[PDB]
Amino acid sequence: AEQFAVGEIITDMAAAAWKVGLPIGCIYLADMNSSESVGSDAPCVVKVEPSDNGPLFTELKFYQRAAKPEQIQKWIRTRKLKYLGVPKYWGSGLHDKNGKSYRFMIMDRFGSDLQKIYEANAKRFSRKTVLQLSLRILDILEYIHEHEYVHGDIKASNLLLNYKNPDQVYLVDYGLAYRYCPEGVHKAYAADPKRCHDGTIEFTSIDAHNGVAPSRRGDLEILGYCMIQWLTGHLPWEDNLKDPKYVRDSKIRYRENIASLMDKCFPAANAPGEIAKYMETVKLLDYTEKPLYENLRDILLQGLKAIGSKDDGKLDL
Ligand SMILES: CC(C)CCN1c2nc(Nc3cc(F)c(O)c(F)c3)ncc2N(C)C(=O)[C@@H]1C
Repeated sequence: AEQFAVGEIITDMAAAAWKVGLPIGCIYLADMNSSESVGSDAPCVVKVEPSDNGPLFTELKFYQRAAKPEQIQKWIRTRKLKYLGVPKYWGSGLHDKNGKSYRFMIMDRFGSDLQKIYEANAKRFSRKTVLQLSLRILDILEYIHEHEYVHGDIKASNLLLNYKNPDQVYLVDYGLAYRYCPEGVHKAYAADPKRCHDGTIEFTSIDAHNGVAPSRRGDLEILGYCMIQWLTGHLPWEDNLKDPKYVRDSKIRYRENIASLMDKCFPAANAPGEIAKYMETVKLLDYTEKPLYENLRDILLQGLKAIGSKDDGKLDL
């Protein structure tokens, strides 16, 4: 046992009290302070890292600037959404242990990640599941982009289900999130010297492959590769992950001819029409261009109509 003494009470910077539970890297179950011990049904998690941990500071800044409970609620009301998949930030603080300094952050507790469900379903999601997931991810992306951040690492292991509601998906991990537009000033098309990360090789954007800072189009492109991987179980460059030059070369060539990507990914003739249209729309985006999120959602909604369905918010997992 390190970091915390189990069952101990911790006080955040806003003087809110929390009790620490068992682990579930260094993440523990947590709940509001009370006479009860923290159980397995806990609604919160406490993430703890040394004070000098860069990703936890970055993540904390994202949450403090963009994921305040009320800030998310105002967006849900104005956009008439059922929910928003941005995890709620409950508080943070500093904790000293054995002469060492740590930073902690209280967040929403979630259920399983999509990567596990994906693997348990023989590495496939139905067209209904993919479209319903992507509509919710487009809601998240629009929100974080409108709050000056890009994620840069969208993937099934970073998508968590609501602990009590299996039809609500959340995008997590903002440790390597990037503030692309501080104070409304878009970053230039160049490398960010502070930024060292390039995302997950199989899903990362061409921009990240070219060593430039991630932008909005990059998040949309990553989602495009996720959709293909989910529908088919594969990506064309999957057996060459060790070589980034190869992966970038393939993505670049496939971006030039999306019909060829469709033919490679969906060998038996027809590919779902909305995927090619989505990729073609993302392809038209300039580096600093604001995406037209509603047109991207409209492309996906036509996918739901084609399969005799509608956006009823059912993930079908
Ligand atoms: C982020 C990955 C590593 C998920 C890790 N993760 C869980 N995370 C959360 N909430 C959570 C974790 C975070 F890091 C966050 O930034 C956040 F906003 C929310 N709930 C439940 C679990 N469960 C069941 C697990 O099995 C593991 C430990």
